[PDB]
Amino acid sequence: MIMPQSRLDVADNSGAREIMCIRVLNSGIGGKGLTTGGGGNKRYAHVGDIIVASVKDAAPRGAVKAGDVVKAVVVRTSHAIKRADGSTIRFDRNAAVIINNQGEPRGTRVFGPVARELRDRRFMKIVSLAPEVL
Amino acid sequence: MKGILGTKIGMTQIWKNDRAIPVTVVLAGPCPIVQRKTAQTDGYEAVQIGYAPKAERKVNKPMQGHFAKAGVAPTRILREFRGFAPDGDSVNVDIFAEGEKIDATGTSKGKGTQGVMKRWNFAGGPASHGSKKWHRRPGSIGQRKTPGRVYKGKRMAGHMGMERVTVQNLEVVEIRAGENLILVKGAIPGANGGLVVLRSAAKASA
Amino acid sequence: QTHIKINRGELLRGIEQDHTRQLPDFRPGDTVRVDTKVREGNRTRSQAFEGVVIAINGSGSRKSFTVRKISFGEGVERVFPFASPLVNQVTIVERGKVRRAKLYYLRELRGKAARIKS
Amino acid sequence: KHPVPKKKTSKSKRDMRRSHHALTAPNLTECPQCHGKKLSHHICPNCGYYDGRQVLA
Amino acid sequence: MRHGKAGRKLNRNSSARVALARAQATALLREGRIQTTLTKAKELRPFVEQLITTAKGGDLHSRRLVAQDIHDKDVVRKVMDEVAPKYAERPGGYTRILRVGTRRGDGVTMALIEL
RNA sequence: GGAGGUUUGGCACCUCGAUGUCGGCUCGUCGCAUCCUGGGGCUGAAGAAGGUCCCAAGGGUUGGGCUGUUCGCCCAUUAAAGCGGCACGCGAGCUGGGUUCAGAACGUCGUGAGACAGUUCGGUCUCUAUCCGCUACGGGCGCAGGAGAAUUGAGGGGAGUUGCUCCUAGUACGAGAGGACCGGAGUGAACGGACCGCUGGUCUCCCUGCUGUCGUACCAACGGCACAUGCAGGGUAGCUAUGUCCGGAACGGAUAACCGCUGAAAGCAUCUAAGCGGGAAGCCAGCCCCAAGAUGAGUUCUCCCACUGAAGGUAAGACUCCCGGAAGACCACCGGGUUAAGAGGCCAGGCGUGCACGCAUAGCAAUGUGUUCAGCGGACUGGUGCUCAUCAGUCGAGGUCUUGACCA
RNA sequence: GUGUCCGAGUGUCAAUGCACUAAGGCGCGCGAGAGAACCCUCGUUAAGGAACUUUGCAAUCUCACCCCGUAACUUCGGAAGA
RNA sequence: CGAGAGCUAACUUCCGUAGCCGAGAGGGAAACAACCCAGACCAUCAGCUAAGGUCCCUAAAUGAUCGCUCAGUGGUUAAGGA
Ligand SMILES: CC[C@H]1OC(=O)/C=C/[C@H](C)[C@@H](O[C@@H]2O[C@H](C)C[C@H](N(C)C)[C@H]2O)[C@@H](C)C[C@@H](C)C(=O)/C=C/C=C/[C@@H]1CO[C@@H]1O[C@H](C)[C@@H](O)[C@@H](OC)[C@H]1OC
Ligand SMILES: [Mg+2]
Ligand SMILES: [Mg+2]
Ligand SMILES: [Mg+2]
Ligand SMILES: [Mg+2]
Ligand SMILES: [Mg+2]
Ligand SMILES: [Mg+2]
Ligand SMILES: [Mg+2]
Ligand SMILES: [Mg+2]
Ligand SMILES: [Mg+2]
Ligand SMILES: [Mg+2]
Ligand SMILES: [Mg+2]
Ligand SMILES: [Mg+2]
Ligand SMILES: [Mg+2]
Ligand SMILES: [Mg+2]
Ligand SMILES: [Mg+2]
Ligand SMILES: [Mg+2]
Ligand SMILES: [Mg+2]
Ligand SMILES: [Mg+2]
Ligand SMILES: [Mg+2]
Ligand SMILES: [Mg+2]
Ligand SMILES: [Mg+2]
Ligand SMILES: [Mg+2]
Ligand SMILES: [Mg+2]
Ligand SMILES: [Mg+2]
Ligand SMILES: [Mg+2]
Ligand SMILES: [Mg+2]
Ligand SMILES: [Mg+2]
Ligand SMILES: [Mg+2]
Ligand SMILES: [Mg+2]
Ligand SMILES: [Mg+2]
Ligand SMILES: [Mg+2]
Ligand SMILES: [Mg+2]
Ligand SMILES: [Mg+2]
Ligand SMILES: [Mg+2]
Ligand SMILES: [Mg+2]
Ligand SMILES: [Mg+2]
Ligand SMILES: [Mg+2]
Ligand SMILES: [Mg+2]
Ligand SMILES: [Mg+2]
Ligand SMILES: [Mg+2]
Ligand SMILES: [Mg+2]
Ligand SMILES: [Mg+2]
Ligand SMILES: [Mg+2]
Ligand SMILES: [Mg+2]
Ligand SMILES: [Mg+2]
Ligand SMILES: [Mg+2]
Ligand SMILES: [Mg+2]
Ligand SMILES: [Mg+2]
Ligand SMILES: [Mg+2]
Ligand SMILES: [Mg+2]
Ligand SMILES: [Mg+2]
Ligand SMILES: [Mg+2]
Ligand SMILES: [Mg+2]
Ligand SMILES: [Mg+2]
Ligand SMILES: [Mg+2]
Ligand SMILES: [Mg+2]
Ligand SMILES: [Mg+2]
Ligand SMILES: [Mg+2]
Ligand SMILES: [Mg+2]
Ligand SMILES: [Mg+2]
Ligand SMILES: [Mg+2]
Ligand SMILES: [Mg+2]
Ligand SMILES: [Mg+2]
Ligand SMILES: [Mg+2]
Ligand SMILES: [Mg+2]
Ligand SMILES: [Mg+2]
Ligand SMILES: [Mg+2]
Ligand SMILES: [Mg+2]
Ligand SMILES: [Mg+2]
Ligand SMILES: [Mg+2]
Ligand SMILES: [Mg+2]
Ligand SMILES: [Mg+2]
Ligand SMILES: [Mg+2]
Ligand SMILES: [Mg+2]
Ligand SMILES: [Mg+2]
Ligand SMILES: [Mg+2]
Ligand SMILES: [Mg+2]
Ligand SMILES: [Mg+2]
Ligand SMILES: [Mg+2]
Repeated sequence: MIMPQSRLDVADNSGAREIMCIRVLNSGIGGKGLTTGGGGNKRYAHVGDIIVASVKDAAPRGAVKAGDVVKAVVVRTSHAIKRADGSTIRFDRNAAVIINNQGEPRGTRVFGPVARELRDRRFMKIVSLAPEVL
Repeated sequence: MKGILGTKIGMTQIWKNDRAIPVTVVLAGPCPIVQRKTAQTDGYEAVQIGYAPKAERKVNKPMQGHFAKAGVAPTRILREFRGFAPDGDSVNVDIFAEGEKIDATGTSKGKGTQGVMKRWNFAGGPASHGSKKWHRRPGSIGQRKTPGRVYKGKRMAGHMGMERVTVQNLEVVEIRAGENLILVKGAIPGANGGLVVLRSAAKASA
Repeated sequence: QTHIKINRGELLRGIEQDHTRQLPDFRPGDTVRVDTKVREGNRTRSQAFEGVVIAINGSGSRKSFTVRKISFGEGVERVFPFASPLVNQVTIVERGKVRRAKLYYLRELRGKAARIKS
Repeated sequence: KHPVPKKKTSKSKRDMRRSHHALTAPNLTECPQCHGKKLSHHICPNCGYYDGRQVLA
Repeated sequence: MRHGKAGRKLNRNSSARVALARAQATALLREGRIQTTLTKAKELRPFVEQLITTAKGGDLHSRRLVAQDIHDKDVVRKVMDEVAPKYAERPGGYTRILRVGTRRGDGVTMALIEL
């Protein structure tokens, strides 16, 4: 569960380290890139939901510097996620990974395992770069 | 229309194919056909049938004679199903087939006298930023002088519980025929072991 | 509330037992679940969780165990029902000495020296 | 704050309020093994028998 | 609500609930009968029956399991060597209540508890 | 030219033996001059996105930074971030930031005491609800006999939102880029009900570990106090969300703007003047819940009958009391009450804890191993007559009359 | 509220502190049930972490002793338990 | 009714004038100090009338005759249109 003010850790090498969320969305991956809408009142990003955020600390030398507005997608809840079989997964630390408005990541490689729900939301590009799913 | 009575037993895990699902086990045991109400002799069409036999020593005489018209053992519960005209006795197998939607009606669990934050999802009010309605309290209750009224219908502390509740489009997961059990997808209301009734969907949506 | 004379317990257990499988007795040492996952489109795939077993919960169909790994730097944990069809097989790797049934302290430790005894 | 009642309450409405304070006479019943009366599911105060003699006195 | 919980506070805290149970145990074991309020007697019966069945094991473990609740040694010997072997034949149900009726001061309905 | 009364006002009518005032918070409900959604007309409407007007109030209308703010600005989203009323709704509901009591300081005015609706720090918001009104829960009585149980629904409520994607179909349209109506399939969001199998919360003495100090003679082993659990570590049943399942709907009817059929008054034309058909998230019905104190008191099935002198023993049948209950403040409801598994206990199983005491051994010892998947035990599932539901008591029908029909 | 004097022990760097307790003294002159809403003093809390709000107000968090290490600035003492 | 002041606003304010109210009961105007009728000495289970009325509430013609409006106009305005 992501909410505004919840800092998350970037899952890529785009060159920010920490991004405080500022909105949950409700759009997926469409054929015109990312979708719009879904209703604008949802209040919890779970794994595989897009979420605007302000970058808080970044790396010196970086595509993304500090303070910039960026749409991340989330790959690592501390909260549990539960499959259609009854598995549960949880990760010690929350983590997200920045993107551009087509769903393509903005870093070279994703860093640490991503949830498999990303595969359910046709986020193919992110999950290609990821050392493990689950 | 078609329906039967039974008792909620408990909840469980289940695997249809590989998808784990929560089912609820009702026991819909055989029901005698006590009284066949027809509009030509009762003004409306219905059937009344029984569940959970009662020891004949515990019956009143009038109820022994009510059942005794029908050749039926005393049963602690009788109920009526509108538009329903079976034959013999209402076994649960014959009434249901696996996967069909069935409304599930039972009596909600009585939680007694409940506040507004619990009963109506009220907001609460700060738990530290000054008050002494720290939680719980409904706040204001009306306008002012014009309508001096507080609206009829107004939501308030009260008996949150014990309501009859219907729950729509539950899915028959499985039918054990010779046990008179019946699995239903997801939850039904009640304390365990309360009466409940299973019926055809009130709205057969496409 | 109807008042049948009924064993609620054996009634449940009779339908909860078709859906109960048993596997290798343990609790708290390290383990490898060889699971299927098929979310890969239509084709099927294996995948391997190996971590400490930190808890045992449930019975019959509802029984489920909790295993904890560190994969690529980040800690991971997971709850498998013993009954789950997407859990093909489970093998131990080594028995652990442990004074206690839960091992939630492993969450706070996350070092090499925060191991399980042999 | 400080609610108070408005108009003094009348004799009649007061009595309708007290309409429920009627006391309920105990269902007394005489001891089979003695003279006197005894409360049901208790020992006879006078004799002390609940079936033999149960209390001392 | 208590839609399944079990017990009673007796208008007191945890340690008080506890000493009261332990000490009325000690008394009705010391003395075979006592008279006390009807509530508190219904309270006492399952406690003290559990305890006599603890003492029905014979063993040093059973006597130490009783010694923890009954810290006057002489009652521990009574319940252990005198009373539990007596109830040897009894499948549970080592106590009864009859109700003596109502007290004057507070208008409580007191009762007797014996074995 | 009108309308509405939400603004700044005017006026001074009730209120100075008191009508608490701005903002927030909490609850809401209403209007419609309609922010979204639905149905339309015209369009400088190809398509798509629009403009603007008409009908439409069922529901819905986001979260943050700035300031006491309302407002406004901005962030980032949205189907949309509607406008007002209800003492600028709501302090016997809450705050107390603003402003408006005493302190003090600054600027400005005054020779001075002092001052400005200029500023700045600070500054007591009163346990007990009679009535009406509102949510719950009983008692009495009524319903032309006395009773157990099932019911019809007069008539009352709740619910009512929508986005996105896909198919149709890259078709109609379009030079092209773009790109549909209608119909069909799916998937979320927020909200609601229920539920506790799952994921977790908590479970104040169910199990364990820890310290100090007392105490059980001492050692061992335990208890007490360290909170009203000493602290920590887990935690079953219950209760619960962030957790699960369900929902909004379709079909129907009459309708608003609108669109038409037949068609005159005027041998044309015209949806109307007689007549008829089509048309909305709205009205009625349809879904779920209440309900015959619907004194208009309803129906059906069954039982006891016709007793003795308004009364009294009584039948059918309730209650009192006892024991309890996923029922509850009390009441009430549900179960059992000896032709009895109602609860307790006891036994077996479940689940929680995690290897008890003691003894053996290892080792200077701290401690380690075995016996020991041990020991212990709240609420869980069943059995079992070991304990309590003993004895009893109390109440409870003889059914008015008139008219009409059917029977000897 | 009320001036002066004496005020033991165990442990804890120390102490008249804190916890348990000797002596001594007392359970505070309505009780008993029950385990609704609400209210007061409290314990734990998923995920998030100040989003709350006039203001982080309140409640956390920090906690004693020992060793190491500590800035801008300075009136050379200090800031410093940084 | 006649003026001023006001916006040819006000249950506004200030004068002239008549009447009512103050000090006034009774019938009408659903209700209503001011409007319309009518100034209560007392008593009656008597009669004619005023204003206002005559379908039922609710006393009294579902009165009569020539029309007018098919809008519930009646039972809330205007410029303007038909
Ligand atoms: C009840 C709590 C206090 O409440 C108060 O202080 C409450 C006072 C109320 C609110 C006041 O009334 C208000 O006055 C406004 C100017 C107008 C307002 N409305 C109506 C427009 C009106 O409500 C006060 C002045 C009214 C009366 C009741 C009064 O003078 C009260 C005096 C005493 C009141 C109370 C006295 O409190 C005192 O405070 C000390 C700190 C206490 O230790 C104790 O002193 C012995 C206590 O008693 C004097
Ligand atoms: Mg910038
Ligand atoms: Mg709150
Ligand atoms: Mg008020
Ligand atoms: Mg009004
Ligand atoms: Mg009124
Ligand atoms: Mg924990
Ligand atoms: Mg007050
Ligand atoms: Mg008390
Ligand atoms: Mg035992
Ligand atoms: Mg007054
Ligand atoms: Mg007043
Ligand atoms: Mg309109
Ligand atoms: Mg539109
Ligand atoms: Mg278009
Ligand atoms: Mg609205
Ligand atoms: Mg409003
Ligand atoms: Mg105003
Ligand atoms: Mg106001
Ligand atoms: Mg203030
Ligand atoms: Mg000067
Ligand atoms: Mg300030
Ligand atoms: Mg108070
Ligand atoms: Mg008080
Ligand atoms: Mg009648
Ligand atoms: Mg109806
Ligand atoms: Mg009514
Ligand atoms: Mg469509
Ligand atoms: Mg709910
Ligand atoms: Mg649990
Ligand atoms: Mg010792
Ligand atoms: Mg010990
Ligand atoms: Mg002590
Ligand atoms: Mg002490
Ligand atoms: Mg604990
Ligand atoms: Mg329709
Ligand atoms: Mg028409
Ligand atoms: Mg039609
Ligand atoms: Mg709809
Ligand atoms: Mg009689
Ligand atoms: Mg009862
Ligand atoms: Mg009974
Ligand atoms: Mg007996
Ligand atoms: Mg039983
Ligand atoms: Mg040992
Ligand atoms: Mg317990
Ligand atoms: Mg049992
Ligand atoms: Mg038997
Ligand atoms: Mg000294
Ligand atoms: Mg000392
Ligand atoms: Mg010392
Ligand atoms: Mg001290
Ligand atoms: Mg003294
Ligand atoms: Mg005392
Ligand atoms: Mg507290
Ligand atoms: Mg928390
Ligand atoms: Mg943090
Ligand atoms: Mg805020
Ligand atoms: Mg602050
Ligand atoms: Mg301040
Ligand atoms: Mg503070
Ligand atoms: Mg320097
Ligand atoms: Mg220095
Ligand atoms: Mg320091
Ligand atoms: Mg003028
Ligand atoms: Mg005037
Ligand atoms: Mg004047
Ligand atoms: Mg005068
Ligand atoms: Mg006069
Ligand atoms: Mg007059
Ligand atoms: Mg009038
Ligand atoms: Mg009149
Ligand atoms: Mg007057
Ligand atoms: Mg007058
Ligand atoms: Mg007037
Ligand atoms: Mg006139
Ligand atoms: Mg006349
Ligand atoms: Mg006349
Ligand atoms: Mg008349
Ligand atoms: Mg005109």
